[PDB]
Amino acid sequence: NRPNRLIVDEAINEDNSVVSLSQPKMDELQLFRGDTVLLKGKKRREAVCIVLSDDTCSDEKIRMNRVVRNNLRVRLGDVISIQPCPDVKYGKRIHVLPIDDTVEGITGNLFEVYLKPYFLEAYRPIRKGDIFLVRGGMRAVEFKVVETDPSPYCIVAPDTVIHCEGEPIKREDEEESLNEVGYDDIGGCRKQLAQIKEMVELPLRHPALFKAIGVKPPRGILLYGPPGTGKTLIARAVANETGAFFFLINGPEIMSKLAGESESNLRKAFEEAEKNAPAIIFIDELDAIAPKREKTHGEVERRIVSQLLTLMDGLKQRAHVIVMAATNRPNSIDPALRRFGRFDREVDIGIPDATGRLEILQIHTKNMKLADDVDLEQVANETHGHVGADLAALCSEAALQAIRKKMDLIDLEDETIDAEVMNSLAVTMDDFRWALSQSNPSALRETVVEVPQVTWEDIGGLEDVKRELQELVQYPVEHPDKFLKFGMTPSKGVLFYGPPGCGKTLLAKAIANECQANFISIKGPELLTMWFGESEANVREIFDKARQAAPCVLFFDELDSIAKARGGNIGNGGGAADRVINQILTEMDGMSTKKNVFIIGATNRPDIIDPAILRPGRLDQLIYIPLPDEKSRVAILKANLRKSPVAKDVDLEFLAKMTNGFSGADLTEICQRACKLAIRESIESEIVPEIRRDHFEEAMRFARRSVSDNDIRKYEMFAQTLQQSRGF
Amino acid sequence: NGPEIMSKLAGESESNLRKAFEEAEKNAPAIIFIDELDAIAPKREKTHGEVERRIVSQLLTLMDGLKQRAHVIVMAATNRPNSIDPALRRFGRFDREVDIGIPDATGRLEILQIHTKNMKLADDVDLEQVANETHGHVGADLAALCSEAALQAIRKKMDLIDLEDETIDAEVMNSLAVTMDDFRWALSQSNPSALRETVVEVPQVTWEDIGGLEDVKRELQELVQYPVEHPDKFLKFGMTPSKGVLFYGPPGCGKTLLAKAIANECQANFISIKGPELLTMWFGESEANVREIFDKARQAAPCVLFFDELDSIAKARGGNIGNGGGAADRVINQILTEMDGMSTKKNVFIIGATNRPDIIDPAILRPGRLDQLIYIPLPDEKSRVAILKANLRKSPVAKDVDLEFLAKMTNGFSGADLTEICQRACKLAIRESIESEIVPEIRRDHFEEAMRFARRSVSDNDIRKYEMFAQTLQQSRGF
Ligand SMILES: Nc1ncnc2c1ncn2[C@@H]1O[C@H](COP(=O)(O)OP(=O)(O)OP(O)(O)=S)[C@@H](O)[C@H]1O
Ligand SMILES: Nc1ncnc2c1ncn2[C@@H]1O[C@H](COP(=O)(O)OP(=O)(O)OP(O)(O)=S)[C@@H](O)[C@H]1O
Ligand SMILES: Nc1ncnc2c1ncn2[C@@H]1O[C@H](COP(=O)(O)OP(=O)(O)OP(O)(O)=S)[C@@H](O)[C@H]1O
Ligand SMILES: [Mg+2]
Ligand SMILES: [Mg+2]
Ligand SMILES: [Mg+2]
Repeated sequence: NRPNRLIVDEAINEDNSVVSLSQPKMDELQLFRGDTVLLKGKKRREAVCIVLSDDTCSDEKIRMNRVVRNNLRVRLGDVISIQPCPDVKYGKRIHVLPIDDTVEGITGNLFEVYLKPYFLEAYRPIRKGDIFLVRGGMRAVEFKVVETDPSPYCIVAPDTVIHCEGEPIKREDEEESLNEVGYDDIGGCRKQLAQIKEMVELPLRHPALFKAIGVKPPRGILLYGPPGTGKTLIARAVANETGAFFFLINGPEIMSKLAGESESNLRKAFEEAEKNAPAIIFIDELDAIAPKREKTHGEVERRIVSQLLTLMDGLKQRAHVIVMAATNRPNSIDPALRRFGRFDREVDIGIPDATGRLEILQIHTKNMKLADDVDLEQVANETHGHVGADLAALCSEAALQAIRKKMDLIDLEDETIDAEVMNSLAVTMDDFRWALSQSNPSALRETVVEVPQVTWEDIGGLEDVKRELQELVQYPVEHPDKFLKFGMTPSKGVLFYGPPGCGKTLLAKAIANECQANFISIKGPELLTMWFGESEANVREIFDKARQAAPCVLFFDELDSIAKARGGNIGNGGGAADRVINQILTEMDGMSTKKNVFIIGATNRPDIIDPAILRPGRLDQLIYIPLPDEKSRVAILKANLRKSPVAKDVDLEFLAKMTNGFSGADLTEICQRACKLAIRESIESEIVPEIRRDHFEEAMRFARRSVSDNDIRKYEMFAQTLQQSRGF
Repeated sequence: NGPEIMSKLAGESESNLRKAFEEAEKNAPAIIFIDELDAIAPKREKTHGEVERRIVSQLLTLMDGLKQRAHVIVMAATNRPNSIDPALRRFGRFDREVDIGIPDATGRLEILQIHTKNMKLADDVDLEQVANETHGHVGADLAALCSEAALQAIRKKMDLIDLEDETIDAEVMNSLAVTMDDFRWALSQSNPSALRETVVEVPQVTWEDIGGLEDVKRELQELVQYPVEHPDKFLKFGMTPSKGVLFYGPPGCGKTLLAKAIANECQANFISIKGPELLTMWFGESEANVREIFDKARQAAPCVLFFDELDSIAKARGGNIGNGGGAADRVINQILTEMDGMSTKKNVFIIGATNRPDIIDPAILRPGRLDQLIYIPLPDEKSRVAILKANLRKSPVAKDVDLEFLAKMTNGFSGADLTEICQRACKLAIRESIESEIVPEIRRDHFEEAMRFARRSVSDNDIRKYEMFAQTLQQSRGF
């Protein structure tokens, strides 16, 4: 019915007004690639734009830029009306004006810096009263045409003239300031944003329908994660991207008040939220006001917690009020809040990965002007423990370093500097390198949940175990139909055992990568150092974090360190299977099979592994990784020498047949030593850039075997008899 | 409401409690419900403000001043019963305690029906399957799951059908139906709250899931079913039934399955406490949780309390000798105390299982604690056929598969080993199907290939040692 209603969501083209459609859509509306289109919105106002031909987006969804959502007064998920007008329209005179909210502190002719390299070679349309934003001069200005030839009858053409005024127009309250945070201002959290949208937009955008349908809304969203991960940013963006009244409660600000006055503040907050339409209450830093009532001193604090619980419980569905809260210490929150009816939805705003932090870097540098040598992808790769706040600080420091080299070379001593020199200020990759040099990552200690970068190509040989890992991991998650047809429940666990340096860690990471599943690595020393504080909840938290990351692989590396805590099965006579390992067994037994969490254990001490690991249902797929044979050694050398300029005379299979008892680590050490000899040769010759046959000969001269023949025999013995182990 | 009372100022919450009790006494037979009792009445030893202690004392005074003539019944709800001040749980204040435990599969199916009765479900919706697939869910979790499935159904109908009307009519609401895929999606995104909680239920495994072991099945029937089904014979002959059984033998021979199956046949509640669970609850030095296990078994009578993987417990300090000190410590002494402190007339039966009879501490084996020593050996040739048949019930096995051929080709294999063989053959069949897609019957060739890599999980020396302990384990104690 009425094939002209289009559903609106956030766009993917990071530019000015360019709408994107789906495969049935350009055929249904018979519109071409570079077509001028007219968009019709609510409140009797219009927008003219350019279509973008997209097919692999969805079945029916248009993609709308935040620049032109405000031109139509339409928000996310709203319905829009469209009308193709494939007529070329050229404007003669456009009377254009800035706004005195984003142009303060900037003087001169802002057109030669903003509107010149934004108009030409674009051919974009302009309508009456359109607020379009141009980024430049390490800042962003939204801009307003106020007078021109009849609307729209305007696209960007060279015959369109420009004129400087210097008189910005005041911003009325009818339109929303684009400088405010939106969904385009968050990077690295799209799954979490998707969950937040699914929980929030329907109750708020459609309150009457939701109330009439009589179903429970999620009213207890609790955002949590490490500090500086965008929790406040996400909450304020969700507030802005919906037409919901937003009341903010600050933990410290509430607790700074006198006794009996903070309770009044909470009551007034909830009363105002109930009064003012669908609304969002955001309690930032919830742990400030609501710590655990068992661990707290003053009775005023306990009254605060009880008052918050009462207000949460007295929140009815008829109120159409959604309460979000943010805390970076979710375990310090009083448990009564995290129950049903108060805070039942929990969203983990985790540390961004490499792609996510690259997106954050782009979001923070979009206003900045970067030199051509700036590789934001490289910066994202080189930043590991950084969070969104860390990346914003890094970008700010790089910008300030660039300024420091331009405030002295160019005397910027003028009181209010113009943009004619601000564009000349550019941030080089060296500035980013310097900023990265002086930067303290906050989330270094945090566990990493990401898809690892290592592929099968980084692993030499081991084809059989690659196939077995594929069958054990990929097939249950890719073809559940076969498993349910044949009735067999997939095994949830694999134990890697064998001599050291044979690729046990690489195999787990690579099988994580091929499935494109999240990977969590918990090393034995990490467990033994978290447990020394007698914190039984952190090992539980590891399995919890793996649960929300499904499909995920939970890899316990270096189990030998765990099994060597008290020596082993005998050890001092008492069992080294204690502390964490019993809790690990309990967590393995307490996780459902239908969950896509796969557990992999690795150890190079199969003698002292406790039998309870090997029980069916915990880790019963015993995979033995042996020393590489002659062909696997060639493969390992090829994999390790991918990044090095190896000379053509190097005979890799000669090295493979000259190394017999060497592991993958030993061959990597040989390659590293030969590369280091090449580096030394280059250094000496400076006072050639190809690692040669002679370097490998010299490295092989000092090459050493890290696995004994007795060790090989014992590993082969355990390779045959480790299923027995348990029992005696 | 606990928090609502505690949110008031000092001296005003006491007034609220007094007014509540006065109104209840005034208005006929009445019920006072104190929701979240732990909010207002924590342990007076562990509390800070004197206002809170006055609140607790006022509640105690009001409970004690409640006369029979008042016809007032006070109910209270708490999810932390052990945090309640002990003075409240005594006679005259709160003497009746009801444990609203986690629902089982049938109960959670009933909850799903109660929450979906208003909803319109498609014909593919199998609420029984959803109940089976939800384990740690409680009634609130199931209500949330149903609500999320309904909202997922709406999301696929608010866009396909423009429901943009302000007040939608029912002529299209009926057209909105919740499919089994919506329930599957909701179950995919759902966090069960009671995953860590102990499960008290009748297990699903029957005798048909166990191959062979007919003699131990009969012995378990005599030990468990007869005392609870025919007490008259036992009182006629004057013998008190033994309250305990210890399962010992090589690993993977069905010790867990036997306990669960004997629980199922009696239709009795089953509680499984594994050794690692005990060793991880005890690391917090919580001596009350192991007591709580026996308590929970007491209200679940007739119940079977199964302690699985006692080898892990006995390996905490190595064993009887171990490091020289005794590995019988921590939980095991409290387990012995709890076993000795439970009345015989209670229908709680205790079963222990271990595959390390060498390091089991003798105090377990004392008459009155676990004196029925049942040895589960490796399956023999016919029991292997039975085990293979039991494991292949759910798989489409081809007719050419010779099960007794596999049984006679496997000699030292346990039930776990045969299950591993079946799983490997099934996985080869899955691989064949995957390859052929780019037939739906596990064949003789698959079993041949699986048997090619089949492995024996019990050594001949282990078999000899288990046979030695099968004959001499009653001795054990003494030296
Ligand atoms: N994911 C992100 N995407 C973009 N910018 C981000 C992101 N995370 C943080 N930032 C930036 O870093 C700033 C840090 O503020 P927030 O992360 O919102 O504070 P927070 O997340 O509540 O952490 P707290 O308050 O210290 S516990 C934000 O204002 C953004 O400028
Ligand atoms: N099959 C292999 N192919 C390529 N490189 C390998 C291989 N095996 C080992 N290496 C190298 O040796 C390093 C150690 O590999 P790991 O996966 O950690 O092996 P491991 O079995 O965990 O033994 P350790 O204790 O980690 S040295 C890798 O980072 C590689 O540089
Ligand atoms: N008699 C049997 N009949 C059928 N399946 C069996 C039998 N014995 C063992 N199995 C299989 O092996 C698995 C383990 O059985 P359990 O009852 O756990 O034996 P167990 O003596 O407790 O030894 P573990 O330590 O649990 S492997 C079961 O889940 C079945 O798949
Ligand atoms: Mg914040
Ligand atoms: Mg490693
Ligand atoms: Mg078992």
